[PDB]
Amino acid sequence: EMEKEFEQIDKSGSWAAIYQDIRHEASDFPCRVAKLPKNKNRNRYRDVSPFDHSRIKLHQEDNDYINASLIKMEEAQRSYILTQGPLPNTCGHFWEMVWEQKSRGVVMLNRVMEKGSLKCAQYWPQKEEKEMIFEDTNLKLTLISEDIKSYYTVRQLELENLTTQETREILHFHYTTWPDFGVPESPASFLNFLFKVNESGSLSPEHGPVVVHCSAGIGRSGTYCLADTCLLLMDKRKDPSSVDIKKVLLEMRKFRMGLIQTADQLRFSYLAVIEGAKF
Ligand SMILES: O=C(O)C(=O)Nc1sc2c(c1C(=O)O)CCNC2
Ligand SMILES: [Cl-]
Ligand SMILES: [Cl-]
Ligand SMILES: [Cl-]
Ligand SMILES: [Cl-]
Repeated sequence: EMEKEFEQIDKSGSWAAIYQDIRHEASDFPCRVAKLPKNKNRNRYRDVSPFDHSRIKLHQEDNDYINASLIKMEEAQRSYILTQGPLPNTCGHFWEMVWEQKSRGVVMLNRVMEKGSLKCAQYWPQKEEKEMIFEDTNLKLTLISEDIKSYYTVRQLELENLTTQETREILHFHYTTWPDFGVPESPASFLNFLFKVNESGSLSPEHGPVVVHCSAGIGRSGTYCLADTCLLLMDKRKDPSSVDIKKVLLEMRKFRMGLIQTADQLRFSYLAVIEGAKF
């Protein structure tokens, strides 16, 4: 039933037109805090900002700002923190947000360098013996182990609040073959990765929201979250065929701008939802 619409859009070739409709209809809320002069160096892209109403606030006293938004999908009963790839000066902020929000999983959908440009700082340690200290936010981060698969990596990190010596296990779910402004190589590989995240226990109701990021926290991250939310809704509605992926995406865009950055990412989200609804 959802693939009938999909086949019609494909036959008509109207993915670009459907996508531009969504861009035209999407919410426009203020981002005054993100645009304050004092926050210029905390934003990776001048055209990608969190709305004031949904931005994550840091709890230490001098500047509360991070480029991160809480997406609260009330009907699907899931919230996500979508954020940009941290900058070299915001890695301490990133881990402070992870600590304060009680998240236990971080989903990374990009590589640190893509097409020869830096897209995200090296915000976690690559070597067990070379831990990272974030002196500004009083946190230490140690690589405990990595489970490296052919197209993604799952890392066990230990995040320690150096003030209290409390430690927490953070799982890092790193999708390494998703090109910027592009799509996964198959719905099956995307779905197997999504299922690994969802079965990991990182998304339990006793924990804070999962953190999802790409370079900007909108294109790949929006594609991931739209598919995950729509699959939750289909497993949750009495009538699963009533799930309208365009309506869901517009709902998500009330909480962060620009979610899904190409018409092919929109097409892929439909495809992943169709394939996953079967499995
Ligand atoms: O990383 C993503 O999937 C993503 O949305 N990236 C985005 S969105 C976006 C940019 C990028 C980028 O990576 O260059 C450049 C500035 N315009 C908006
Ligand atoms: Cl200012
Ligand atoms: Cl700060
Ligand atoms: Cl990388
Ligand atoms: Cl957009």
